[PDB]
Amino acid sequence: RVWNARSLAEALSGTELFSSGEAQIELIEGAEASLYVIMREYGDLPVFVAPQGEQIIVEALLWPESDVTDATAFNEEVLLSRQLFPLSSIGLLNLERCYSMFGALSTTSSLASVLHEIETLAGNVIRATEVYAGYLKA
Amino acid sequence: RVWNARSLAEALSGTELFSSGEAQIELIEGAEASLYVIMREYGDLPVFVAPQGEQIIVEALLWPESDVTDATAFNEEVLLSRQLFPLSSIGLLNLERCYSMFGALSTTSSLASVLHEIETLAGNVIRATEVYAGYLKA
Repeated sequence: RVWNARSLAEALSGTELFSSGEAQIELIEGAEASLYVIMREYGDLPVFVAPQGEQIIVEALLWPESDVTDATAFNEEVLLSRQLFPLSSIGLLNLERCYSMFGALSTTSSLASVLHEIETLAGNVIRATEVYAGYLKA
Repeated sequence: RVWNARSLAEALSGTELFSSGEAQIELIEGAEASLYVIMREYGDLPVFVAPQGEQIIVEALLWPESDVTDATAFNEEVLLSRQLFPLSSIGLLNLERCYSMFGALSTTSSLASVLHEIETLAGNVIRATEVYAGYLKA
């Protein structure tokens, strides 16, 4: 009737991307489980997958705020270039502050939609470093 | 086999929100059509709905960049508060620069998902003025 970390992890495990080992599930058992996806073909990029009532959040880390030469100019450029990355947008997090790439989809989206979002966010993260490299230090 | 402005406008027209007059379709005929949704219950807030290959874009205007007291501080706050608005994120556009609220969903999403995104984005726009008012001039 709606996704939870456990049910979503099971569904994802049965897809080709995971059955083939190109990605793997890391479900953290606890009070309420936390789902992580490791994109093996993106250098083991970990992706956080969390249902949250009004949306399913899919998030990955970009680079620390310290790696940005001009945070002021980069912030404005981020808001001007939403078009650059389909289905996901860049954010700022706290622990040192880090730039993230998050996607959001309906709490009742299909498995294919959730899968597509994860795959797209991973590709977007690599694309961010490729299209924003000029703003980085080294 | 995938949404276009015309087919999406037809589907939306048959939903309760539009059959009741609480929202209405404004499809601009031309070379390739452009779809707009007027949220009558949000002060006739116009919403742009456009399919674009890798995503369906849903966008509305927030306020001109001139209405923001400290664009530098507001930009950083926007990136820190993604959680504030589910399913949509804030951006910057050009004609004078204006702050926008855009949502993105799969090119094959269900009508209910597209409808939910539009409704949520409208509510988010009102919420943005309510939660960010301190950053505005008057």
